[PDB]
Amino acid sequence: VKKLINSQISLLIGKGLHEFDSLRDPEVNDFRTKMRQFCEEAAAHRQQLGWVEWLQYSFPLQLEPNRALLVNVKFEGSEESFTFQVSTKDMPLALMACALRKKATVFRQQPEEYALQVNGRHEYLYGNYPLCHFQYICSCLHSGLTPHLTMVHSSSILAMRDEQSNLWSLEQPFSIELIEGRKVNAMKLVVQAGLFHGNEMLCKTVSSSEVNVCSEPVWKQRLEFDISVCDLPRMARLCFALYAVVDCPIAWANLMLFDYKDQLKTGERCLYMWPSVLLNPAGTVRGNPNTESAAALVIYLPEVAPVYFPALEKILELLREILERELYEHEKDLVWKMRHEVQEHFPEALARLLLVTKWNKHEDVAQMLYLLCSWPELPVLSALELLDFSFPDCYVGSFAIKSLRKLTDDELFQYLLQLVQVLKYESYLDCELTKFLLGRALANRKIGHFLFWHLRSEMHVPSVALRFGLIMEAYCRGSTHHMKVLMKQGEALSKLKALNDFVKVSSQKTTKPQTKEMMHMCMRQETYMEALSHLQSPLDPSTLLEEVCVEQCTFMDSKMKPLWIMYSSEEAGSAGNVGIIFKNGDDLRQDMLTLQMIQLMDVLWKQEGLDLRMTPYGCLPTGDRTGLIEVVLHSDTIANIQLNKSNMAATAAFNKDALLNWLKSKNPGEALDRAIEEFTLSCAGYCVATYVLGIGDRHSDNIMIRESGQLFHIDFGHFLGNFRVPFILTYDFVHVIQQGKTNNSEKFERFRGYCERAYTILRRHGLLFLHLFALMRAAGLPELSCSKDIQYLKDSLALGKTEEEALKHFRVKFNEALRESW
Ligand SMILES: CC(=O)Nc1nc(C)c(-c2cc3c(c(S(N)(=O)=O)c2)C(=O)N=C3)s1
Repeated sequence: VKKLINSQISLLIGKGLHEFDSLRDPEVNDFRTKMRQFCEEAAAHRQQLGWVEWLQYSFPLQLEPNRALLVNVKFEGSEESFTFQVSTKDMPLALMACALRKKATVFRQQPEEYALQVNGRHEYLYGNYPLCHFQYICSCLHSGLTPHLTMVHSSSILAMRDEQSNLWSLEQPFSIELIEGRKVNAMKLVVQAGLFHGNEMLCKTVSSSEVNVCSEPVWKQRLEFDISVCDLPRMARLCFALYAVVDCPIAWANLMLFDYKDQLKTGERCLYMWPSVLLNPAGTVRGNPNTESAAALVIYLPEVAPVYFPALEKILELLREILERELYEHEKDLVWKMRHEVQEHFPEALARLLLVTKWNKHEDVAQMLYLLCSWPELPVLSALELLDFSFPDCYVGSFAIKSLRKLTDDELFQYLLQLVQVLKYESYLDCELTKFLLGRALANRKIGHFLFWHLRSEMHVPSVALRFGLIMEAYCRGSTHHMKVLMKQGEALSKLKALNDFVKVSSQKTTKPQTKEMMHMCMRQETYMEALSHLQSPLDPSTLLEEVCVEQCTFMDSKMKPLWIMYSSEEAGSAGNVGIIFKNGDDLRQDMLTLQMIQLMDVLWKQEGLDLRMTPYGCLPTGDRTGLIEVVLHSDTIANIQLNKSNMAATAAFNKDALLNWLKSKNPGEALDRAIEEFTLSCAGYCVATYVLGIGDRHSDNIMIRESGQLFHIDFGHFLGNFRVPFILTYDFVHVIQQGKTNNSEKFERFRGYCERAYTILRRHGLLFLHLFALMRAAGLPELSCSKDIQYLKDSLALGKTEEEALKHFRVKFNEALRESW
C-alpha cells in the first residue's frame, strides 16, 4: 500500500517517518503535505513526457564546455555489430542513419526514432551536437579507444519511462522574560542575547544579570532591546548564548521571532540549546533534539493583543560610481540617497545597496523592498551572492531564486554542493530554495541523484537531520523508482561498511594476504554478491557497477583501511572495468569540495579554449565519515614510481629519470612526446590549482601519474593554507617537462605560459569562487570557518589588482618556486 513506500523511504533516509509525526509540529506537517503534493505534480508531468524529453530527464547530456574516428555501433537485441569511419563534426543523426543502412543490407530490408546509448552505461548521445562535443567521444579521442554505442529505439526508451511510474502600531521596545535554565557547569552564569538580521545586529547585545551556577539557574528578568517592535524585519532572529564567568562558552540557541505563518511569537518558549566551541547568529533556529541531556533556557515573548507580518501589498504601498566597485557612513548614505538610480543604472549593485539599507528601521525596508519587487533579474553570478547569509530577507532570498531559475542543469550541477549547504542558513522548512532544488532534482535525475546524497550524507548531524530527511522524503514521493535505485546503492554501502569493519579488525591481527583472502570470502557470500553487484555508482549514476570482480578487490594500508572494489561488465567492455574506493572513518567533505573547485577550474579553463588535461575524479560523502572515491585506473604514485625497484622497465641510473623511464615504458616510440605534453599540461593545472586553493603537505605519496602522462593529486586534508603556502615547482616534474634535459627553457617556459594563462583565467572568475566559498562556510568545515579563509582566496588570486600587477606578483612566486627546486 502507501505503507510500503513509507518503510522504504524510512530505510533509505536513515530516519523513520513515524518520527516526523511524533513531533506534532505544524510546520513539518505542512512542509510534508505541501511538498508531497508538489513532488507528485512533477512525477505526473514526468510520466507523460516524450521519449527524447525522458532521455533529458534520465540521461542528461554530458557535453564538453573535421577529423576521422572509428565508431562501433550495435542494435539493442544483437551482439552482431558494425564499425564506421565517421567525422568528429557529424551529428548523431548522421551516424544513426549509417547504422540503419548497414542493417538494411545485412537483413535485406528512420533515424529520427533512435538514440545512441554508450555501451553498458546510462549515457546517451542525441540532439544537434557534433560527436566531439560529447564527453564520451572527447574522452575516447584523448585516451585513444574506439567509441562503443548502441541504437536504442524510442519504444524501448518509452518502455523504461513506463516502468518508473508511481504590525506598525506597536512602538514599544522589543523585550522578553528570561525565566530559567536546566543544565550543568563548573562562578556565575551570564546569558547574553542579541537581535541579529543575518550577520548584522539590529541593536547592541544586552546581557542578563549575573547569577550563580545555581541548577537549573533562575533569572525571571526583563531584557529590553534597543529597537521598536514595528521595526522588526520579517527575518528577525533572536540569538542566545549561555556562558560562565568569574569567558567560558557552554551553550547557544536561536529562534525566529516570527513563526512560519508570519505571526509574531508569543508567549512561552523552551529553547533546547547546543554546545559551544560566543553569540552565534548563523546557527540553526531549531532546538537541539537531544532533549534529555541538553541545556535548556525557557523564556517568555510578551503578548501584545495576534500580529502577523504585513502582507507584501501593504509593504509596497508604504563620486556616486567611483565607490560602487566595506564603505564609510557618508558613502553608505549617498548609496541610499540615490537608491532609485541604482535600480535604473546599476542593477548589478543590488547587493551593495542591500548592505546599506537599515534593516532595523521599517520604512527603509519598504523603500528597499519597493525597489526590489520591480528590480530586473540579475546574472547567475550576482544571484549566488544574494543566497549568502549576508542577505537573510525572504524577498531578497525569493528574488535570488528567481534570478537563478535561468541556471542551466550543468551549472546547477556545478554549484549543487553550495546550494545544498545554503539550506542550513534557511530559517523555515518550506522555502523557495528547497522548492527550487526539489523541482529541478525531479526534472533531472542526475541532479536528483546528487541532491539526495549531499543530504543523505548529513543525517548524522542533528541540526539538519529533520530538514534533510523531509526533503529526501519529498523527493521520494516524486520518484518511487529512483528511491528503489538509491536503496540498492545504500544496501551496497551498508555491506561495504560491514566488510570494511572486518578489514580493520583483521589487519590489526593477521598478515595482508590472509585479510585479503578473508575479505574475498565475505564478499563471495550471496548477501554480499547480490548487494555489491548490479547498481548505479553513487559517484556517477551513469556508471553501472555490474559484476563485482572479487579477485581484484583489496584494501589499502593507510590508517582507515580504505577498500578497493573493482567492477566489470559484459555489456560495457573496458568502460565497464571500473573501481571504487569505500573509505570509512574520514570526513571526505574537505576532499569533495577541493575536487569540485579543481573541476570548476577545468571547466573555466576549457571555456577559454585551454585544456590542461585534468583528472576530475568522483568523490562523494555518503554517510557519517563515510564516502566513495572513484578509482583512476592505470595510474601510480610518484612514490611507487620513484621507489626505483629493479627488474622493471624503469631501471634508472638516476632517480630524476625514474618518471621519464616510466612514461617511456607506458608510451613507447612516437607516443612519448604526447605523454610529456599531457604531463606538462596537467602539472601546470594542478600547480595553479594547488596554489590558489592553498593546498599544503604535497609529497610523492599523494601525487599520482596516469600511464597517459596525466598528473593529478590525492588526499586533500588541508587547504587555504591551513597547515600562506607558496607556489610549488618540483625538480622531477620540471625534469619531465624539460624532456629530461638539464637546460630546456623553451619547453619549460611554455609550461610557465600554461601556468600563467591558467592563473589569469581563474582571476577573471575570481568572484565566482569568492561567492561559492562564501556559501560553503555554511557547511561547518573546520578549515572554512572565517574571513581569513576567504581572504586567502582574495590574496592567492590577487583580486584587487590590475591584471598586469597580479601577473608581476605571480611571477615572483613562480621564480621563487623555481629557485626552491634544488
Ligand atoms: C591506481 C590508483 O590507485 N588510482 C587511484 N585513483 C584515485 C582517485 C585514488 C585515491 C584518491 C583519493 C584517495 C585515495 S586513498 N587510497 O588514500 O583513500 C585514493 C583519498 O583519500 N582522497 C582522494 S588511488
